[PDB]
Amino acid sequence: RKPPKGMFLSQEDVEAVSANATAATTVLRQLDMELVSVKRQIQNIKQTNSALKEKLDGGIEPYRLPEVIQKCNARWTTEEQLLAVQAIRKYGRDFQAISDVIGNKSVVQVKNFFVNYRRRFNIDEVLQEWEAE
Amino acid sequence: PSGVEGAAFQSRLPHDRMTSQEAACFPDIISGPQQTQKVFLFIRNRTLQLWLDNPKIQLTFEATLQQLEAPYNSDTVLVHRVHSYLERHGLINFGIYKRIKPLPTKKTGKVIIIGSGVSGLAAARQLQSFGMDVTLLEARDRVGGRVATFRKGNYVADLGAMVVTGLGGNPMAVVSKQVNMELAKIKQKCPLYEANGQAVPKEKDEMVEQEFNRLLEATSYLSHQLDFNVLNNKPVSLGQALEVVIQLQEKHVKDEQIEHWKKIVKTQEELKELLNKMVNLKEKIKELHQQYKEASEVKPPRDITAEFLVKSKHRDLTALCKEYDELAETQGKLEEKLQELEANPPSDVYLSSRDRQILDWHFANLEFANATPLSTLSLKHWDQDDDFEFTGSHLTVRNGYSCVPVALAEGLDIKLNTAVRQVRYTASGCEVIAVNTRSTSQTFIYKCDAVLCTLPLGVLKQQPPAVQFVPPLPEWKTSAVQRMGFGNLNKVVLCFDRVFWDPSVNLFGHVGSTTASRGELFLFWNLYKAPILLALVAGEAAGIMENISDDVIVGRCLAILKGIFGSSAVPQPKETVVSRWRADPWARGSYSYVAAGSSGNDYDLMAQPITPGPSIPGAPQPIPRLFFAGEHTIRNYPATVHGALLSGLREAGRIADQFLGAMYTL
Ligand SMILES: [C]C1=C([C])[C]=C2C(=[C]1)N([C][C]([O])[C]([O])[C]([O])[C]OP([O])(=O)OP([O])(=O)O[C][C]1O[C](N3[C]=NC4=C3N=[C]N=C4[N])[C]([O])[C]1[O])C1=NC(=O)[N]C(=O)C1=N2C(=O)[C][C]C1=[C][C]=C([N]C(=O)C2=[C][C]=[C][C]=[C]2)[C]=[C]1
Repeated sequence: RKPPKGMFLSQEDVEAVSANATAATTVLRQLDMELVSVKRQIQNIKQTNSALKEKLDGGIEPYRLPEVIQKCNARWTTEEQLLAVQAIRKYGRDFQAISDVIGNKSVVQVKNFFVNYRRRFNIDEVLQEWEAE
Repeated sequence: PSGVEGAAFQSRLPHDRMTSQEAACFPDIISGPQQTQKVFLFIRNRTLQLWLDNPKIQLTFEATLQQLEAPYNSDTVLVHRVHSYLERHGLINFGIYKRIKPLPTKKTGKVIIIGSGVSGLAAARQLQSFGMDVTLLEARDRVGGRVATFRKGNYVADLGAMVVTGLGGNPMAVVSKQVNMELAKIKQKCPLYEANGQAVPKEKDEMVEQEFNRLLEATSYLSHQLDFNVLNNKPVSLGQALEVVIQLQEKHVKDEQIEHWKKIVKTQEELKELLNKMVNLKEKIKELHQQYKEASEVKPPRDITAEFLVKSKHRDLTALCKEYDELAETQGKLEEKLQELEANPPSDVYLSSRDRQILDWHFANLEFANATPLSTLSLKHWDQDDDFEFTGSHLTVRNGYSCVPVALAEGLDIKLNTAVRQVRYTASGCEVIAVNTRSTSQTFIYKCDAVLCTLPLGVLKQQPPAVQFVPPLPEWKTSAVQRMGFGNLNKVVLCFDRVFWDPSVNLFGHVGSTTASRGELFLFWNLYKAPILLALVAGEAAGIMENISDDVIVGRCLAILKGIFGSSAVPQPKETVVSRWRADPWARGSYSYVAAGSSGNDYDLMAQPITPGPSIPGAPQPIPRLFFAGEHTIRNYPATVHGALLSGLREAGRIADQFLGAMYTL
């Protein structure tokens, strides 16, 4: 039913190695090369990836920024409303970013604001102006 | 199996069923009902056991009935029939026994037997046991044919046959008791010595052999499941199919590598894509740090939009650093997931040049098992008889097989140095022409009623032929003589003055240099009492070595041995011989194998006798006048001593039934 375990024979491959006298060694050279040609290929992209990696030496440690420990206040200062509006204009709806920016207002206080003040900060204009970009 | 049932099995018959040649003979019982069958079986089995349980004395009809009970001993015309049958087809009272009732004064009907090898003789016994006038014709100065045993001093070894292939089933088991051949076992364990002269480590010996086995098993699958049996008109040899399986093995070894690397790349190259992505981010990040830095240098106080600019760029920055961290992330994963794949390669080779050369010894074994180049064995039917295999340890005839031919030989009219030239068979009888091998211008005619021919395959094949038949042989038959494999095997006998080998070791093998010579001296036999070694010329090698002189052969013989044991643990040999079978004009080969595009059937065909044409035309269908046995006629046990013996039993049944009638079928 099945060939000795680990021995390999498919009907397909059998007819292959018997199509002539040296269809035999044909298929075996053909692969010997086909392999060489994948070894050479492998060097190349190792090399390529090597330099490509050097260029990253340093990581981003020059560019990291200190942490921001601080407490989500409930009141908006006029100062605060103001960064808001601009955050909206710059960002649209990414309520997350907009919260990062203002610094001390939670991702929701943000959305609420979007409505109490929608009133008077013409949040519609602001928002459509954003889309137009 | 034992008791009554043992004796069936030991006799090569199913203990609870009726053989076909039984039915041929007891049509009444077999067409009969169950009850009668079971009786008949039992009668046969027991009688068998009887002749078994002691084979040095004729077992008579009486003696038999004697030991039976009712129900069974009741019908005395079964019993007499049953006993009569066996007795007829040497199933009991074969070989060397003592007759209770000396031989019937006068004889019915003459037979010439051609050639006094086992078959030949084991037949002539039966025939003259059945009191016919029997005479063997034999070209040699000696009996045995391909049972030669060599005798000088206390040096004693077999050029010809040598193993007794188990006893459980074996006619030879019986003949061992009848005659004093001294049987020593054979110890499986064979160690190996690479061309250099060194042990193959337990490591390899195992691996390579285990591969070998896996390999054949594979050729089998090939033939049965994928039906790989013709290749552009020629029929696949075992060779061929082995190559094919090795190739495909090499093949899949490559495919493995290829697809391994092809999965390193696909991952290396998924890395490229990630580095670029990552470099071009160190970009925006650097550049954006700048922007933020600048924006923060603008000291307070500020208007809100400039404040925002800081905060914005702050966000846009951390938000961007997230990314390069979560991409640094992904980078680690893929960097390890890659020593990983470089750590566990596939094997770089299927078979080393050391290996693939040992494996070449295992082939040379097989080549010897079959007295032939696996290039010649039929793929389908090479192990056709792999079920009719005896049981228990193979053995050796420590005093030299010839002892058996010479046992049978005895009290038997045998003309030696008589070479049969023509065999003429007509409707009114055969005449056989022979010469004296010594002075060959000196000629003999023998008249007889039948002619039983043991001429080994080889001679039959000889072309022009040595023996002429008159009239020519039915093509159905000559065709089968062609179709069929006559192989070859030779021996080297090394006679020393001291046991320099490990003596608790019966055989050890030398691994040869090439493929083209794996045969050449590839195996050595320590079997005997004296200090004597057996050297085997197997496979393709044998045919060629027949052309090298003796000296040279003993040359490479010493050579190899030294190499294994020390360049001066190895004396010169006192006595030596070399077998040149294929050259032997009365053997032209060692012994049949199933060629490619032959089969079992062809053996059957060899066994079939020849019935001449009618003298005067439209006179009635004649009697068969010309019969065949020899190791090549026995489809089920070919090319062995048992086989030849069995062969010549069978033909003697058949000729007796013929010329003396089978009064036991009524
Ligand atoms: C050669 C050889 C060797 C080297 C080895 C061996 C052998 C061989 N074998 C075999 C035997 O030998 C045989 O078979 C026999 O012997 C045969 O016999 P026959 O048939 O009878 O015949 P012969 O013998 O030949 O005789 C013949 C005769 O004839 C005459 N002639 C001829 N011509 C003529 C004449 N005459 C007149 N005129 C004319 N022209 C001659 O001369 C002669 O006489 C063997 N066997 C056995 O048994 N054993 C052994 O061991 C052997 N060997 C070896 O070694 C091996 C083999 C084998 C093994 C194994 C087998 N199988 C088995 O077993 C099996 C398989 C499968 C499964 C299971 C098992 C086989 C084989």
